[PDB]
Amino acid sequence: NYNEKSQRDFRVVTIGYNLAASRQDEFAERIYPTTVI
Amino acid sequence: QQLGFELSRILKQLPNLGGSDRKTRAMLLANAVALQIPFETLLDFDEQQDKAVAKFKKILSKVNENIAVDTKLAVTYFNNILRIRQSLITGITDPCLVKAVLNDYLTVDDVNIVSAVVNGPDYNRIQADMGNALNQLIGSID
Amino acid sequence: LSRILKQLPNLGGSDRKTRAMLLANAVALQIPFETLLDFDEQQDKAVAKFKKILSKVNENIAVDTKLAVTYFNNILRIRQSLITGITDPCLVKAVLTSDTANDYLTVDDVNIVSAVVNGPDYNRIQADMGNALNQLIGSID
Amino acid sequence: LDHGYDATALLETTEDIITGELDDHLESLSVE
Amino acid sequence: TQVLVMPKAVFESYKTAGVQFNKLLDTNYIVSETSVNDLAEIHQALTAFPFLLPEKLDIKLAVSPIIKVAELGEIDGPEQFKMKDLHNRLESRLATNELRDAGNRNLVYDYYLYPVDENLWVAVQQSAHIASSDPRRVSIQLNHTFFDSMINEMLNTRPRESVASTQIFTYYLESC
Repeated sequence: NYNEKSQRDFRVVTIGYNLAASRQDEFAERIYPTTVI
Repeated sequence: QQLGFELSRILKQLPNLGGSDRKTRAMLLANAVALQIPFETLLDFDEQQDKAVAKFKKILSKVNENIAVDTKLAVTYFNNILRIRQSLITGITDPCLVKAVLNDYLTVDDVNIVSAVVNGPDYNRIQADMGNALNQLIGSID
Repeated sequence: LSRILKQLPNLGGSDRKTRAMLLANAVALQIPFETLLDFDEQQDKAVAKFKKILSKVNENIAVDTKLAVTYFNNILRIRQSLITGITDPCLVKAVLTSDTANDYLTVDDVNIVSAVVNGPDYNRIQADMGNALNQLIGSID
Repeated sequence: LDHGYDATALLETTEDIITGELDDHLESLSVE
Repeated sequence: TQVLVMPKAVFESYKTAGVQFNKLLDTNYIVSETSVNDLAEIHQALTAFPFLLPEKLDIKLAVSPIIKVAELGEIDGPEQFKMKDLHNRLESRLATNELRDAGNRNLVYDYYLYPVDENLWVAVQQSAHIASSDPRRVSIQLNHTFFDSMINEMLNTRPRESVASTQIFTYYLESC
């Protein structure tokens, strides 16, 4: 192998996916304000 | 009344404009919490900041269950307001605070206006000269 | 000493009052309050040193020493409230829109602070959050 | 209920409303 | 490149706020995204940077923002007078800090290198350590992970034989 150029040992970057959404969206919250029962 | 719900209920009362709403919403949470959390006497600023931010982020996690707040922006504001508070307790206290809390009538603007017209030193530059011209005295005595 | 004191513009009869404020800040900057103690032993030491410093006002031009002590004591008590934490909108406003706060905030950050702090209902909303936090800040692990 | 199902007692008292408005106005001044 | 020393507090603000690090050498951008105190602290952190950078490799220490502001306040333009007002605020805030942290005296800082392009080497000034006896040797031993970070990055463009002759390479060897 005269030329040893990286082919498999690539950098792996993980894209985030978890979210902490706020009950019903602000659109729904402004229309239907939340009351805790 | 969980803190996340009570803070959200109150924040809903801010006037709305449009997308600028997240900048003023985040700012108010940063202002209230950064100034409300007590400091622990055994900590230096470095540790007090790490502890205060840890609680601030936990508060946002609870608030974000009710009302949307930009987490990274709110922390940006929180750290800036907290540093101001830390500076005031170790550093110089603005005369507007002595005035606001305590016959005090002539204000700083009143002298900064004259200095600006004559293009001379303002209140803050004079204050810097005072301490500097006093550095030797205080260091010499105890 | 007198070279810089003569830089302060004359303003009515306040010449002896503004320099009293300037001196109180000049000393309070360089005598810190050690967070370790409460407001009796470190307070008395800071005040005692300030009063000793006033012994050299004969080198100055226009210092009201009785008021200068009043300003110095106010600084220490204000610092106590800040260490313990403040919620009163009348003091929170004073802190957020101030000469110190305009140096730690950027121009855009100040514009935002000025939009919330000067709102028509700020004092009411800020007070309500003060109680919401004062009662529940300990619930946050 | 809080007071009772009698529809007459459910009605809010005008004098209490006037007092309440005075109390809420004064509370705001204490905050401000 | 050009090393820009800033306190941890300023660095974390830039990363949290999301300030473009690339344009921190452009005076017109940093003053818009940076507070007056932060700019003064950057100046103070540059003046407390003990290490001599490899000038032979064209690695320079950044000119502090206060100097850049002072220069623009003397150059004709549409913002000259606003920049002069900023300069005055920086001088008063800088003097206020110098009168408060003068007690720091005998200590040395840990530095962390955050490379940004090839024209900016952000150097974060982290926790202080107390060092009165031979603080030069103590600073060298403390900043081991700063020296090897600089070496790793300049070996990306500079020849290895040339880097080996720098004082930064030597400091690494002296540390370990």
